[PDB]
Amino acid sequence: MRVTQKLNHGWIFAEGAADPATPLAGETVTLPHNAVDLPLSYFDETSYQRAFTYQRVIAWDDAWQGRRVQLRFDGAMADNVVWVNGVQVVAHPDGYTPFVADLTDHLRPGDNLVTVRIDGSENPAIPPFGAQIDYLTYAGIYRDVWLMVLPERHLTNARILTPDALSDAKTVVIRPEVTAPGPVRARLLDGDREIAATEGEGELTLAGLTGLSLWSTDNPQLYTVELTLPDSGDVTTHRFGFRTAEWTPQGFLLNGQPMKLRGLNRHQSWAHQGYAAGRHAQERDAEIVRHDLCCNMVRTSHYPQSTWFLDRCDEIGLLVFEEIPGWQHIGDQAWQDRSVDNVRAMITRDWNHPSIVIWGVRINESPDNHDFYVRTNALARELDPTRAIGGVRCITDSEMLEDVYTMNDFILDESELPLINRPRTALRPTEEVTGIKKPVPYLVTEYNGHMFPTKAQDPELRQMEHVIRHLEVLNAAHGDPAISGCIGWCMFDYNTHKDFGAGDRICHHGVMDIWREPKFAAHAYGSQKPPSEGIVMEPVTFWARGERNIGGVLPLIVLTNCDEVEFECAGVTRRVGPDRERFPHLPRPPVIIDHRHISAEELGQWGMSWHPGRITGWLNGEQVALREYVADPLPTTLQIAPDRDTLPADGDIDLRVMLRALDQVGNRLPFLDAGIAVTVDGPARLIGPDLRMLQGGTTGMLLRLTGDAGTIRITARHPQFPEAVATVTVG
Amino acid sequence: MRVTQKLNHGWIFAEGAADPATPLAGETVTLPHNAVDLPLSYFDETSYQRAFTYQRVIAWDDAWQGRRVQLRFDGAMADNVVWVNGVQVVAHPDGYTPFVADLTDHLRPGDNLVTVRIDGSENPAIPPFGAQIDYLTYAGIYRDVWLMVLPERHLTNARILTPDALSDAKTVVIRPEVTAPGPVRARLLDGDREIAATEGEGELTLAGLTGLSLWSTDNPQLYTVELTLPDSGDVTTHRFGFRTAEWTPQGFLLNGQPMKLRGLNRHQSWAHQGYAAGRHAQERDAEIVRHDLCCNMVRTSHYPQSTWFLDRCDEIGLLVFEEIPGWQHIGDQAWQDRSVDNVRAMITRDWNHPSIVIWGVRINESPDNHDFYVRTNALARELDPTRAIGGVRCITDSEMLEDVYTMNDFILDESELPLINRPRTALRPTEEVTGIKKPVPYLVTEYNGHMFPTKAQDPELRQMEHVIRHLEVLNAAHGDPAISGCIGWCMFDYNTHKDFGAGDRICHHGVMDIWREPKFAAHAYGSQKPPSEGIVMEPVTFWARGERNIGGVLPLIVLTNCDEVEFECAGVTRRVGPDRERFPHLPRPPVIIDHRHISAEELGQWGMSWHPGRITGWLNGEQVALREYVADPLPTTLQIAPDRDTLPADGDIDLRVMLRALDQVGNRLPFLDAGIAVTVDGPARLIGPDLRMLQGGTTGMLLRLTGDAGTIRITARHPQFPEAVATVTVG
Repeated sequence: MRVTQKLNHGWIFAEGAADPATPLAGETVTLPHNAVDLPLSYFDETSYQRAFTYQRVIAWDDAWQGRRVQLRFDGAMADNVVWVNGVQVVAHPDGYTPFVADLTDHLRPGDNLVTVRIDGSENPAIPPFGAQIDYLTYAGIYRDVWLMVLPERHLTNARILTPDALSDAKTVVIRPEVTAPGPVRARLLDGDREIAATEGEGELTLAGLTGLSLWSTDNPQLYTVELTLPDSGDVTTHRFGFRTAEWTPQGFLLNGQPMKLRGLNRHQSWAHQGYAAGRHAQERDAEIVRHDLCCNMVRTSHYPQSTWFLDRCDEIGLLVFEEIPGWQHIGDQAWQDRSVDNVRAMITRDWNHPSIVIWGVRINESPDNHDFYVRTNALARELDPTRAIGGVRCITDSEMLEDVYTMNDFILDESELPLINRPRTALRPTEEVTGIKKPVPYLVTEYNGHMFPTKAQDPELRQMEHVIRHLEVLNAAHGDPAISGCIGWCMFDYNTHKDFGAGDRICHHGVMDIWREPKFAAHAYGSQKPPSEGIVMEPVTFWARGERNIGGVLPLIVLTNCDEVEFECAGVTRRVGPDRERFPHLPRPPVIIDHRHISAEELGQWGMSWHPGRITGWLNGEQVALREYVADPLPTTLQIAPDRDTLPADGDIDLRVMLRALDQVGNRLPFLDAGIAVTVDGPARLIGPDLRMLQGGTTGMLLRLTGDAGTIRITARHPQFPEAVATVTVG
Repeated sequence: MRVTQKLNHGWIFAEGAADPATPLAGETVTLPHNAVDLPLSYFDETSYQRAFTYQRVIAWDDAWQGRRVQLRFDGAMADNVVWVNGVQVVAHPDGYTPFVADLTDHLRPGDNLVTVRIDGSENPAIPPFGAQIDYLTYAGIYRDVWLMVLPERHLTNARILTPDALSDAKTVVIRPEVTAPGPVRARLLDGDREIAATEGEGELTLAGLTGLSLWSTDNPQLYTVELTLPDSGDVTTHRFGFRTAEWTPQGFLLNGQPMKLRGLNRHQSWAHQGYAAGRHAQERDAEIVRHDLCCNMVRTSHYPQSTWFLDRCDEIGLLVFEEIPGWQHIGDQAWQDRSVDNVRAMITRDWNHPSIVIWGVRINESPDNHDFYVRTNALARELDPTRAIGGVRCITDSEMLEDVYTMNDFILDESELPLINRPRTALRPTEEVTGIKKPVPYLVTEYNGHMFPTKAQDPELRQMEHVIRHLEVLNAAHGDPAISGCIGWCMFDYNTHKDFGAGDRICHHGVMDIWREPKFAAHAYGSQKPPSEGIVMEPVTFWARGERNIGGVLPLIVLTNCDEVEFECAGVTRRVGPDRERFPHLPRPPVIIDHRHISAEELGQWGMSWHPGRITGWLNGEQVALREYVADPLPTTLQIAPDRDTLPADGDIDLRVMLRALDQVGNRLPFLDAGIAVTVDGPARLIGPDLRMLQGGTTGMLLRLTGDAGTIRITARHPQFPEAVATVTVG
């Protein structure tokens, strides 16, 4: 019988490279941990590019007698090396992938020193390093660490295969990985109900399984396989689901039904704390892509991400594209060996996730490299023949060793350039890009991003064009039968190197800001929701007379899953439907109100007084949404909106809390350049500065819980607002 | 002998309409004073629209026996009624013109109580109120007050005329204005040196004056006429200059010489404090228009402004266009009666200023109104035959009662509107605008503004366009001989009503921010100076890789008076001349570095790293300007730049201090959203909040001197910057 327990609490952290065998002097920390907390903007991204040292005292326990004692590290950036009483026991250069330190043969009857040395240097021998990167990797032991006490003969892994999953009688085939020969018993479980069982050395089959359900994006049905070694007592469980995912030239199909893919790329970074955000924060990103942004797919730009994120995609029905750590650069032979190791470590950890339906085996936006990618493609196919292979490029006529030509197409809008005769084009035709006459599976894996940076507080007009651009691409993808779908660049604004973004160490490419608060472009994606799952209706306006050139709010884009939208202003009521002429292939084309529906004269257009407005959403002639705008917004409410009011007593939790400066009818004050002064008491600490800058009228913060019970109290203050307080009960 | 003391110290201010006879509880204030200080943005502009009360206690003095004792109010907003010991002595509704309380007959020994009641209400009977106004009027006794002790026979005004001013033997004609007939003596002075003298019962003439100099924009030579009543002892001085300013259909002639006019509109408001800013600040405004922006004309948008401002223009060679209070709205017969009185008050106050070369006698941008405008036209030409009459409109075919058709032409850029055929045009031709066959003097008095709002921190591509549009209109005005010149909307970002602006109570129309710190566009104006007056070279860029769509910084606009600019980055070195083809008519066309000079293909050599750059300005073969840009800007210097290092102990001074967030090569961090914690120590209070929010990487503040001597010590703090300290010695 094994015992696993999270061992994040009680580490000691210090700058530099300390003697592994002596007690370390430094601060007590709770993992996940980021070595150097950064400002939001305009910082020296090399500040973390240096060595750090962590240490854990682990008392010997007599209940471990004759058992293996291991530490699993779920991830650390980077160049990791681990010592146990001064003796080195593993070293693992990669920053995105797990590694195990077997302590067993080096433990002594009292306290034991486990020392971990890391370095965040951009070491050219460790992918993705070697040159430029349009993201930051930070540093720290930014993922969980687990103390595992195992019987000698124990499970290290298992693979669950679902041959012929679309059948009324299903089959589960399981291939355990064990440390020595002997029986393995399996139980198929539906939560707590035992479906079937089998015992055997070798491959274990359960067949003739009736009444089970398919995993899909709508019904995320999961089952568990419990594995037991009857001789050693060991037990492990692996969730999977039953599902099929085929990339055919006619399109992507899920469980045999066609599905047009609609996704965003998502980094694993946050402001200030880098990658060191725990289970709860990881799970929240998944939920936001899936629900708020109503995507059926996410891409792990540009590395293996957290098991918590992937588990959460399993539990809520979000398809995943996961790739090896990369950003354009291909190092030497040895570098490529490590990239090939990365492929193995990515797929062996993640092969049971029904959410994962495609592997990225090229370095993102690399040039071609025949002998390198022959290797990555071969290895992926051997380790997992059940999923398609992709690998992201931004060039035409690329050598297609993989199953899907996964392409970043940035043609929108090149026609701005000076000697470009070609008209504004949202997406290229597949034959042009691939160079292959024969139809091949094809997925656009990024678009927009750097082609159209749009900051949270940028002008209404610019944000309109940003909205339009996500809409155009999504529409061209839904309209081209040869395009399996499209994945926008990108979910949120992210910190980058001095070589990218706006000089501020930020790429303003998100449809959401860096706190994952929507900008207007977000509801382009969210508005594709079916109405049964929620009404979305967001006008693309701040409702100010002279924000825009000339004045007025026409043309007004309304992002919505309503069948028609009503406009009331200045005694004019006008009902308008979704703009199908313009976005004919969108599931939920937006409503655009303009000169065709209302004239200048009607609204006293540029006849001096600014009026309030009301915008109502209609579904089958029934009013389902209402958005008011006042002519005269004034600071009315400083809203503190934590993602939860209640939390357990758990020091892994990073609680997101948004601050929004709101007028008399609850709209944000977009151009209020201001610091919200924040204090936090209770069992949690504020991450980042004490003063929070509004951008586009909102900003956000994460509060890392300490793990004690108590009440968190959040005070936010600004001289134009009433003092605002919020509490979250913990434990 | 008169005595005149400035009486701004020791007033009592209170909210509400108190009993005038009784002693007032309230706070002690030193005028200029603003009744309700406002936040920067998003505030209730109705909050000053109510009654307030001011009280001064005045000791009777035995030295005042026989004489008149008067208070001169230079301006107060609004609906002013003054009481002495409870008896009303004067009512003056207008908020921009002086008024006199004669206290003589209602004094008593000991303390006398002078009470002023004001009301900030937009009273529809008092111009410019009645409807919408794209500016705020605030409230308070926002200009100087003067205690005057005067012989019963005393001067009240005087008109200096300079007939035949271009002659070598010049002529000064004086028309004193006195309480009763009698002798008046006149000395003409150059500073302290007497030129001539004369005496008479009527109009006084000083003729055959040789060796004197004309007032121009290049040589603002002023003279003084001292008047003495020899019987009563009264003395007054009046400052003037010799210049001719003729408005012909061929254009504007100053001193017989052509001058294309290049100007900006300028308001008298500051953030927080409204209009209540003293002499130093009024002067600083004129200085920035004339030197920093190299304008030759300023228009007083939209009301008579401070004598300190006009006086300063007389001293620095800045032409003035001044008009009566107004914004679009024309009220009823009684309202028009007041606007006629307003014409008189302005012209009889200002008729000796050589800086003022045209009067605006229409309500800014009103419809025509024959009866009203016949009256203002006639009264003005009757008070002042010497200057041309203008009257700002924004309609074509307006009834021209005035000498100059003063047009706000917002044709740029209407092609934006969906139902407009007509191609993008900078200015309309004059005959299309006047509807008059024959040629008439014509001046563009506004352009751009609300047609293209641009905030300080708006995207680089947006500031480029902002720059361009200011250039196209300047270029167009310079190029058309039927256009005497143009004045831009506007010098700085100004607070406004709910009806206007971006929702935030700001119209982002300035070529400078509300602190009069320049945006990129300011350099369109500033670069027009001859380089003998200072080198300008301002590239329109933040030099970030991914700020613009796609990336990079071409096309690069460099605003300069250099004859060549050199660009240098990563092995690309190019010297480029001014784009005379695009801007044939500008005195200093900018350099534009685009695809003609550097190619797209060439830029690929840069590779994927972002590279520092170096822009150099060249004049007759010599390097006369350098601007560097780093690739990795970092917080280096939190610069505190006061306007002056030393100052007299003068309680009227509002000192402007700028705050700039600077990188290693001294460039602003344009997208650093931060609050700068400010501490002002010593003989001066900080106006507005003590946490100053950067916008475009700069912000500003005004410090009101107490009037004690000593050292102003300014500390500016931010966690990313080293602490900064500036000192200003006050004595």
